[PDB]
Amino acid sequence: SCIQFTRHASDVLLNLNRLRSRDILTDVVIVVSREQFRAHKTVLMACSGLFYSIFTDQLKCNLSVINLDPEINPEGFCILLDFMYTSRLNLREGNIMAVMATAMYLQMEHVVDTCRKFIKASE
Amino acid sequence: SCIQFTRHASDVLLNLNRLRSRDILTDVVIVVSREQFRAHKTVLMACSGLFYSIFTDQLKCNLSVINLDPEINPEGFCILLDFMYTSRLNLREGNIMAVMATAMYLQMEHVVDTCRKFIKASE
Amino acid sequence: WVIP
Amino acid sequence: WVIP
Ligand SMILES: CSc1ncc(Cl)c(Nc2ccc3c(c2)CC(=O)N3)n1
Ligand SMILES: CSc1ncc(Cl)c(Nc2ccc3c(c2)CC(=O)N3)n1
Ligand SMILES: [Cl-]
Ligand SMILES: [Cl-]
Ligand SMILES: [Cl-]
Ligand SMILES: [Cl-]
Repeated sequence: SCIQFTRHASDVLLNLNRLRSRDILTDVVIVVSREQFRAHKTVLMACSGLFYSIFTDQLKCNLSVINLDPEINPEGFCILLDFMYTSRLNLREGNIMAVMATAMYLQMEHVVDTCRKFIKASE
Repeated sequence: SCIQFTRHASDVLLNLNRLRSRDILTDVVIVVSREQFRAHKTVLMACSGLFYSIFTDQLKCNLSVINLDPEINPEGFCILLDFMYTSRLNLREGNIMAVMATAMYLQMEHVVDTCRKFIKASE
Repeated sequence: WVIP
Repeated sequence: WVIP
């Protein structure tokens, strides 16, 4: 018999992004080919199968620095980190291959799906 | 020129609630008249003006235990903590006064608004 | 607010 | 996915 506030999840995500922009309570640095990205472990886990696996590991859960595979493109990661905190994906002709490869590595199934669809339309 | 995934914010919140239910990466205990509630500081801040103020304080941000005012009802807090992680509010005739008072103290404006409206309809 |  |  609950009532539901339609905008609650969006408002929560908007506030989490405000915390990220002001570097409030960020608890991890993600290193991508020497570029560094500060974030909240819980948000990374909520968006990515890879971060979910990493931060549920009894040893890795306590790390303050995570280094991604050197093949990962920093711009592709940046675009995906922005998507995690906003639901908005900056998908462009020039970045779609790097975004799809990064989303496959991060295990972000819905992003992989839209990249596959956008690539298929151009062929 | 971004595209947007409609269900992303809801899916993020659902995963954050899964983490709460399994007590994964919870970093604070909220004490309410001896009842204890584990949660994520970032989620509490994203939902409540009071927790936002508390965890942005340079001393309180580092506390692992927060004690609420003794007038706060544990059931009213529990219902609001559930709402924070799900967008669902269990508002009932028997709890509406405790839920509204707790939402006013926690500074959860949209919850206060629906409680005022539901009370006004019964008068 | 809605009935979910 | 939509055009926001
Ligand atoms: C599976 S239970 C669960 N519980 C809590 C969390 Cl934080 C979580 N995250 C997560 C797991 C897998 C995937 C994603 C998030 C996005 C995606 O495409 N795959 N999962
Ligand atoms: C105001 S900027 C901002 N930035 C980040 C966060 Cl985490 C935050 N939370 C917050 C503040 C006030 C209120 C709520 C959340 C719910 C409500 O009714 N009032 N606010
Ligand atoms: Cl470390
Ligand atoms: Cl995704
Ligand atoms: Cl403490
Ligand atoms: Cl609210």
